[PDB]
Amino acid sequence: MQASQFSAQVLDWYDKYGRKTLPWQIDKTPYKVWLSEVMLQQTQVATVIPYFERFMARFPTVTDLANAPLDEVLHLWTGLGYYARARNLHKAAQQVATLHGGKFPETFEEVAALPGVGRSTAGAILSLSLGKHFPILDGNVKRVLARCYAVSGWPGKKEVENKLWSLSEQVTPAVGVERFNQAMMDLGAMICTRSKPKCSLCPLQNGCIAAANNSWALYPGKKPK
Amino acid sequence: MQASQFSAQVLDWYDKYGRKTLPWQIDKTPYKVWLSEVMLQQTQVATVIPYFERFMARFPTVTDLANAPLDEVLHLWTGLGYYARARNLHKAAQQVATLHGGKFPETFEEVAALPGVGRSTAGAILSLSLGKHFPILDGNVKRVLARCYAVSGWPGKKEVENKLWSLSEQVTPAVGVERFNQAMMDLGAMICTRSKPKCSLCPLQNGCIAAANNSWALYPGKKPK
Ligand code: SF4
Ligand code: SF4
Repeated sequence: MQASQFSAQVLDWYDKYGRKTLPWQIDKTPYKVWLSEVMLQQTQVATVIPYFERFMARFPTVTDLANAPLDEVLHLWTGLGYYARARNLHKAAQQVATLHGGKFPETFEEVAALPGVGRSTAGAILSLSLGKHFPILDGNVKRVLARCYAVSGWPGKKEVENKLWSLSEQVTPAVGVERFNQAMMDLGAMICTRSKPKCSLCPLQNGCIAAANNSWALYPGKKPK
Repeated sequence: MQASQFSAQVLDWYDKYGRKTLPWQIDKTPYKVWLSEVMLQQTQVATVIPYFERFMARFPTVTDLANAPLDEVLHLWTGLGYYARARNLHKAAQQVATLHGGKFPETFEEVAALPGVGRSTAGAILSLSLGKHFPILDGNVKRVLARCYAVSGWPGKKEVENKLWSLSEQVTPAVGVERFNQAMMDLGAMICTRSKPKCSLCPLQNGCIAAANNSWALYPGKKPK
């Protein structure tokens, strides 16, 4: 499957099966996408949705979040777990208020420099909210690409991570990047699941090596020892 | 648990756990709620969402739906199953165009007279879209009320159905009815499930007879024979 076929297939699927009615998909902005990405990274969507809504109501802009006392932020976070995310969230908001005039930055290096934001989260923020042409590589994406392309290694190894980023870059289009990147996360979350993926429901099933060999359990590699 | 406590508990739960970002909860109208109720009645939400979106895009108003050829309606329905719903949908749209000037009716008797719309669907349409004070009684609601109140009988029997409607009427508030009725369906769909309900996550657990006796399997009564 040529990379142009991969993204065409994924975009066609997203058109007919995607949903873009999550609250961080309505009236999308860099702030909303960042907030949602941080919440989602160690929490399931069903649980995040009411927290997202409460945070957007209490903190309509990144400057409101920055000016709030940290204890109020932690209190609103209560129940999401992994509170280093909340502490980095608040620091990042403060850095946006201080360094960027309260306007969430729209260029990659400035986004990636925020506390709590890595390369994938920065490309997610800018691709999903502004259609900028960046690939992503969260756990969902890693599982889809590692299965399709038979990446055996543990992504905790630098060369394996690098191989996965190269594959992501290869399949990520510029045209329709916001749809493609949302679709890849939705696929990884709902279809290409950690256990017993639903390959018959997958738009990649015709080219996926794991599907061909019923070998999804091999990919990605797990932590060796 | 007094009925005023029941609806207070449910409304408090909905406030903190509800989500009102489904596409038929945004910019709600009688048309949108009707369409979604018909689709949902024999189809799971995950499957309905892309169909709802396609129907709203193709048919922004009930008059567009009425003027479309039936074959196009059936073709767009393809995959939802239970196509008598689609045939009644189109007839109902035509009856709205013909009898009600293309304005989806906002009074109970006119709504309930539409093909495909019963007493519960009519109260759902008007309560959810306009805050009118009508109770509902779909399968989700029946399961929550029958468990809470130990209604042993099969709701296919008229007296049992009547008992369930009386209970629904008793707990349904006027203030906050749109939230209460959405919350009761969400509870029945996600928490008070047909199998192994999640009672520890349920706002009624402190007064529910089924929870008290771990006897949810008895309620509602199943079809005798
Ligand atoms: S075909 Fe199966 S293993 Fe391959 S990407 Fe799709 S869901 Fe995953
Ligand atoms: S407590 Fe359990 S059985 Fe009772 S209404 Fe709630 S989920 Fe259903």
